Amino acid sequence: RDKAIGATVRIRRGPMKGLLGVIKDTTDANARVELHTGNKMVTIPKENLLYTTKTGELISYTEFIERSRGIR
Amino acid sequence: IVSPQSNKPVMGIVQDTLAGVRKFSLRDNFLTRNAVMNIMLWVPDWDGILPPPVILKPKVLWTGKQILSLIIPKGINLIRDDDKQSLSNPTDSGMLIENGEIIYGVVDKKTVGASQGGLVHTIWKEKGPEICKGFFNGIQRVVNYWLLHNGFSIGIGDTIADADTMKEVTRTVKEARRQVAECIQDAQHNRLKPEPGMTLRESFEAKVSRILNQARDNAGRSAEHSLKDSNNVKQMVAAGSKGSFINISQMSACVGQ
Amino acid sequence: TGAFDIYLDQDMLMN
Amino acid sequence: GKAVAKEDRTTTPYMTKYERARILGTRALQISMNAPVLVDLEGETDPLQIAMKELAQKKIPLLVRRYLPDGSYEDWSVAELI
Amino acid sequence: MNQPERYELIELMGLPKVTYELDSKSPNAAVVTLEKEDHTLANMLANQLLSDERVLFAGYKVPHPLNHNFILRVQTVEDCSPKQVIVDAAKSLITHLEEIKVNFMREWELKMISVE
Amino acid sequence: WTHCEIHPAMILGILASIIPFPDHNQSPRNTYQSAMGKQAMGVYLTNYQVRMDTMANILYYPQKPLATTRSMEYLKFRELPAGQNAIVAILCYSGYN
Amino acid sequence: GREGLIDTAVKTAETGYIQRRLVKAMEDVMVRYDGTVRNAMGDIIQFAYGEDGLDATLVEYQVFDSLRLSTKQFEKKYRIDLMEDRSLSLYMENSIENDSSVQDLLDEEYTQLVADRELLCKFIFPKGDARWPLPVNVQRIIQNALQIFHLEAKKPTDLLPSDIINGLNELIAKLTIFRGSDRITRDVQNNATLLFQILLRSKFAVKRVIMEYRLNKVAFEWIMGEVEARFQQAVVSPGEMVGTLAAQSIGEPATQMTLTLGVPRLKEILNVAKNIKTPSLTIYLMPWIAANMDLA
Amino acid sequence: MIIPIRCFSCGKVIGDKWDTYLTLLQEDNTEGEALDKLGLQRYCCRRMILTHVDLIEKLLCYNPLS
Amino acid sequence: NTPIGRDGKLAKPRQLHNTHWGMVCPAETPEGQACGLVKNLSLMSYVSV
Amino acid sequence: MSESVLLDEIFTVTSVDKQKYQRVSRITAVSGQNDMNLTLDINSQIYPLEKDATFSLQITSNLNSPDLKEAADYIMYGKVYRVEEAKDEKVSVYVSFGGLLMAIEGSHRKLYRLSLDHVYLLLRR
Amino acid sequence: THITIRNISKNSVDFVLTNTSLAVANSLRRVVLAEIPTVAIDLVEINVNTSVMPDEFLAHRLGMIPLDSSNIDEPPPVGLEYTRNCDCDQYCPKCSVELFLNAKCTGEGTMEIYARDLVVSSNSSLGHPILADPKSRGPLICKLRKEQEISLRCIAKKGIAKEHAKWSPTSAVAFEYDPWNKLQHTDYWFENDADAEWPKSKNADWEEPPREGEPFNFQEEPRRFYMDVESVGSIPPNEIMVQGLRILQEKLAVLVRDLD
Amino acid sequence: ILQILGIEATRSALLKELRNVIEFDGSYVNYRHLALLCDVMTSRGHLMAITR
Amino acid sequence: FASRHGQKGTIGMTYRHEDMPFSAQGIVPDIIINPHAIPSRMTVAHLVECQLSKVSALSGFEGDATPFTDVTVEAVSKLLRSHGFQSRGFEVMYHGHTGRKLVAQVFLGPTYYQRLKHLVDDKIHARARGPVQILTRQPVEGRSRDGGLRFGEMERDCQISHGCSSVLRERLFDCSDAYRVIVCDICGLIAIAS
RNA sequence: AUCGAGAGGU
Ligand SMILES: [Zn+2]
Repeated sequence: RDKAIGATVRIRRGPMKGLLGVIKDTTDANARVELHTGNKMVTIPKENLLYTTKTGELISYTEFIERSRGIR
Repeated sequence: IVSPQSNKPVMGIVQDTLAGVRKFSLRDNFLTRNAVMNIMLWVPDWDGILPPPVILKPKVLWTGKQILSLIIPKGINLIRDDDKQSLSNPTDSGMLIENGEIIYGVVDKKTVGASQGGLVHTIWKEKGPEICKGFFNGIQRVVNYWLLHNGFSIGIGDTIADADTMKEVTRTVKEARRQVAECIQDAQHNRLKPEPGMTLRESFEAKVSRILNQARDNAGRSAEHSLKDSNNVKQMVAAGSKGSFINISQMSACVGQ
Repeated sequence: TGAFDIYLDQDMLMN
Repeated sequence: GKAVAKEDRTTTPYMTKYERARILGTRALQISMNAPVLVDLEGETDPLQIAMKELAQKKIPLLVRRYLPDGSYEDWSVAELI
Repeated sequence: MNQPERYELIELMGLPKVTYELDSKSPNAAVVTLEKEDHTLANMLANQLLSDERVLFAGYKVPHPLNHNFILRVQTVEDCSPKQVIVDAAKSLITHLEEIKVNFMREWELKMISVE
Repeated sequence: WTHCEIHPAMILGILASIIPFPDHNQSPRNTYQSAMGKQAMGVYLTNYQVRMDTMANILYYPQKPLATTRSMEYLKFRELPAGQNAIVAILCYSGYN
Repeated sequence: GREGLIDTAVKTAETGYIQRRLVKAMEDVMVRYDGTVRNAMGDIIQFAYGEDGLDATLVEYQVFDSLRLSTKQFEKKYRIDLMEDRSLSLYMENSIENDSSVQDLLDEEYTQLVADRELLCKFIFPKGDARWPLPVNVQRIIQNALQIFHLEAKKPTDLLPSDIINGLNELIAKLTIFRGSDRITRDVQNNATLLFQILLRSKFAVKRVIMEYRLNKVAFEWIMGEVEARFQQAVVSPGEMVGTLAAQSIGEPATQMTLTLGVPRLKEILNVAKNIKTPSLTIYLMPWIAANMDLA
Repeated sequence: MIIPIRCFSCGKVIGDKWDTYLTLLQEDNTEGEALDKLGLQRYCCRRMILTHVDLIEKLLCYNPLS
Repeated sequence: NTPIGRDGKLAKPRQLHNTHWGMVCPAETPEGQACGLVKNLSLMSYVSV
Repeated sequence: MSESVLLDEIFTVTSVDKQKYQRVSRITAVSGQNDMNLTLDINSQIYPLEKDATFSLQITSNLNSPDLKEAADYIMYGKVYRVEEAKDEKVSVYVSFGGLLMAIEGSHRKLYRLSLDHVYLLLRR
Repeated sequence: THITIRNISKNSVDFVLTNTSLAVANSLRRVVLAEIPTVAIDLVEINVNTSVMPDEFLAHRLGMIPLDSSNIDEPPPVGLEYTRNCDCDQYCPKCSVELFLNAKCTGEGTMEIYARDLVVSSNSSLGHPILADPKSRGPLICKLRKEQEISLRCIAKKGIAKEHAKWSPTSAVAFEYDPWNKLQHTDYWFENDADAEWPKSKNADWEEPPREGEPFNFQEEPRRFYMDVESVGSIPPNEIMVQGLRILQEKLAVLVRDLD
Repeated sequence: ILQILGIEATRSALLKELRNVIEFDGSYVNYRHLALLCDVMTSRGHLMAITR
Repeated sequence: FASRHGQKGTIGMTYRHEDMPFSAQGIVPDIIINPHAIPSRMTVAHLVECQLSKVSALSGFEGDATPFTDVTVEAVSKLLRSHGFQSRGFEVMYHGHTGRKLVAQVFLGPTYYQRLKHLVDDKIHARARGPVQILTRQPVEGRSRDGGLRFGEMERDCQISHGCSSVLRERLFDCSDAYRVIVCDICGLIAIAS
């Protein structure tokens, strides 16, 4: 059960940088993401996505894993 | 491409490609170096050699028939005489293809349609389905490029016949009305001999139907004859791509009975 | 296409 | 059903279009299931193309058992068919 | 749903901008494929090439409107190469556009001064 | 004459009255337009915002036709039109039409 | 226009039912490997598909030249009299003037040609129709030979009459549809290829092959081989579903028929209606009566 | 609905002329004269002012409040 | 709606009658099985109560 | 040294027909000694030929010579696709320049060199 | 070469291009209509929208609004970069402009929201809506009634009309040549008289009419083109022309660099 | 025709009337299909109606 | 999309502003329709509408297209010519790709078009595998429910006339409701198989 | 899910 699925994300790098969306599905490498505009649906590498937290911050992918591990 | 139902092709050149191949193969269609040399890139399996121009001076030019013949495979022979006099038609009718080269004749449904004994049937039978497919592709691509850069259109001005032609149509219809009037008068005085095995009412109805049909056809003939060869409706009719004489007559002269 | 049956020719499979 | 002698065969000596389609399909299906290929491969990956090139060299090891309406049949090699 | 992204008209996605190959069927003939380019460049390039005497053949095509690119086939005389004539035509066009630019700017300044 | 017609154009229905110059067409074309005008997208009611219909299709920027029939005033097609005035060229351009 | 729309909406269903009925009646009729057309019960429907055993796809219209020629013109175009005629050697590299055996071959040729013309004019096409779909476009193959070999009309040919006769006879012997050493197999083969043989003999008469086409040995051999190959390509393949193909070929044009004539008449024919809308007779009178109005 | 920002064909900005167009009409100007005064020369750009229907105003009448 | 059989092929009820002038729309009628059976009142046609 | 000149004559134009096409016209012409008849389709737009105009017509098998090509005012490249010999010694030759038809009818003596092959037509006014 | 400017307006330039091939004139027209960069609202983040206008309706309307794009090709902070090329996480002053629309109708009447109601983040004169009408409002965005609110943030990026017609700085390019058809590049359609049935253009007075008796000139080519470039407002017409000529040059230069 | 002239004459009449129906419009169907229909309808000695 | 004259079509291709034919004013059409649609259908009302709409867009007066009026095409032509246009509605257009002036003059003008409720995305459907009916165990019906397409009687007939026995076997057995049973060789009835 | 009715598409 991936922790990324259902998480709001924006596209970091690439031609579609700056678009908001929600990760509907996730493979090991890429995440299948539901963009909010134009009923669009894309596949974007997990490393290419800024993730939105509860406080409105945008975090990197590695930051997301480090947050999900819960070690502290 | 060729079906067993009528032992003839079921596929052919249609609509824009047909109209544009009628316009492309006209005698006075001259292509300049630029146009021929852009078209060559659309010829499938082009061997890389420019066909020699048919006019060398004062201006270097190719013809539509010459360029179109590059799409017909070598070893295709086709004769189609519309008149049985000479191979020197002043009107460029008929069709002569020798070893894949068009000698004379405008290319139409009579040549590239799904007609029996035409270019498609000949190419299929002689060369094979694959080479016939190649012919389809090549002719479509070449004529589509040329027509894209030539343009073909139609408007409300092509349904209009000049004033004299409308006088002709009006006089035809007036004479038909007159004839029907004396027919009614005669039928009202038992002066109309019933046709064998036909009651008087039926015979009168048939007579008036013939008169009115003939009036419509005469008006349509006048309208079509008045129309020019630059007329878009007549261009489409001559190509065989869409329409016919009935449509021209109904749009221009008289809808009829 | 099914108006006949296909068999192996073992004489050819030897060679 | 009685097999007809090779000399007594009366059917056409040519491969019918239906026979050609069936033979190519059957050989391609067998190749796709790892049947040894009886022709040199130049890097072809489609079993149907491999079967086609086997046919061109008459290297398909198959027979056609053509049945006559009464039940007697003739076996024709794909190699000997024209 | 099956729409292509319009940025695909401007992004190479790893494709090379220019591809140059030698046409084997014909001597001294080359095919140049330009990706994410259209009639704007191709038309003027082919016309400039045909202003040149060393150019026997110069044509271009867009194989499909749904792919943004165009092919340009050029054949030259035996003493020259297609690549050299293409480069010379491109340089000549650059210079020509430069005079167009300079003269436009000069005329615009004169006209505006006239307005005042 | 015992009577006289107020206007012949009144022999037409709702949708046949939206066709411009229906008397210059072949009649099955008039029938086809009468059938297809029902499926045209426009604004069906002004209160479609507050209506929770099962299905609704709304045109962004509906325009009233440039060529209109006098019967349109009573059908209120200008008020709630279902189309747009497009610049149309009748041309063979690339063979994709 | 309303009538037109109604006619469309009714004719569609009428023809759909007609086509389903047609296909169901002939779905099982197939060409067998012995050349016969039989249904699923083995009952013979035809002894040779189309009575000639050819695929309808591969046939093309050919004109029978000898049919409409007069006896004088037929003689002129086909009769060779070396005793009276010397122009033949003008067209040939080898002199055959006053040759006995060659004249005997020409006489046998002309007797066969006259028999073929009699059979055409009296038994096959008494109405005088000449254009009929046959296998192989022989005229097109002849044109291909003229073009391919650059045949100069002014160059005498090396073809002897015996070469032409032997080549045409061997070709005709190689147009095998039915195979077997029996007697009725020979009869059916001859019947199946009879019309094609007549056309071939009218096309490749020695007088035509020499004085008209100016063929040479290489061109003639190429024509013979090409005709043989094309004919062997026209033979209907065993296992073809000729019944369903015929059903579809008849039904498809019915969808464009005029809804007695048209779909109603087709429905009357197909159901074998004992009572039809327009019973009629076509009584033909005697030749002397039919040529006068009063006796009629 | 509301007047489009740009023309569909010419791409000219017409979304800043609807009020001016209506005001011109109020001043006893024909629609043709008003379009002329707005500098709309291309008939493609003219058709969109001519044939625009303002459904926004009717949609604003269903205000949940008064 | 005319409750005639929509499968039975009776062209006469489907046809446009002379008396339909001014009462029913000559053009507006569906294409298909209900052609001519489903009709639409003209603009000024009044049905008595 | 002009073995390639299959024909060389002078022709006077008697009629011109420009009713069917806008860019092509059919000219009828007669030789100086009324022993040939020519009907030629020409691109009248780039090379008009009025009625009663004299012009030298040449038919060659190639353009190797520079002087023949340079002097010619109009050059076409066609194929001789039809030849017939009349029963009265006359020969008629029909040529097709990519669709533009030429019919030259004359004496066998001087039309004997026109065979069914590609040829060049050179007009010079 | 040469250029003659016949007229200059606030929104268009009408000139004559001479001593040029038709291919170059057409490429100038195409590049001016297709490939000149411009700044336009691209991404809309909507917090409150209680108007009758759907959200994407509003977004599309906002994207259509022309923003000042002059000097958008100069290096930042004078111009902009494509956000795809820029190194910012999502956007920044180098590759974007921020606009804000916060409107609320508390009165009784109807509140008309125009382009002047957009608030632009101050980093340059780039991205500022063009207010060209006499009242300096710009395009009418929306209309509201009492208690209806809009609150949204727009991110305007760089682009060209190939990706979306909103990035186009020109409305239409008038383009004519050979007003007398001396070259017969078109076969005029007519019923009785083509000359009488086809109106003469205004550019016909800038060329000498055909001389009676002159032979058809079959070697001549079109070398005089009457062009008119009309701007949307974002870029002045002269800058549009200069930028088109720069873009064509740069395409050719990329070709040369890649081949060499 | 079947009761008067027999079954072969019936097959010929079937063929003629089928061709009259089909070719009235100007269309053409190959003789093989009409002949096969007639032979199926006459194979068993009487007219087999194409119906249930 | 459709006109008000029975002229229905689908979009086959879209071209951008630069690639479409233009007039000397720079007018680019929104829609390009084929000439061949006009002659056979004889929808002259479409052409009269286009000419009248052009006149009304130029003059601003609304166009009366009411039937049975004295509005003739000649009067509309005179009105159109009064605006400096070719009276019959033709315009010299230039090629977008090359800027060259088309040999033919185009019939160009405004026409009222309608977007129809038939959108391609509402219709596009593809099935590989999915739900089957409970009773017959065949692909269910309907796009909305992930159903298969019907291989009917006429399609079976077409594949029979083709002679493709394996195509029929695949379509009707391997791709729809393949099933296996065990039969008793003595009584020929389905057996109890574990 | 099933059944029935209706509106439509080619
Ligand atoms: Zn940035």
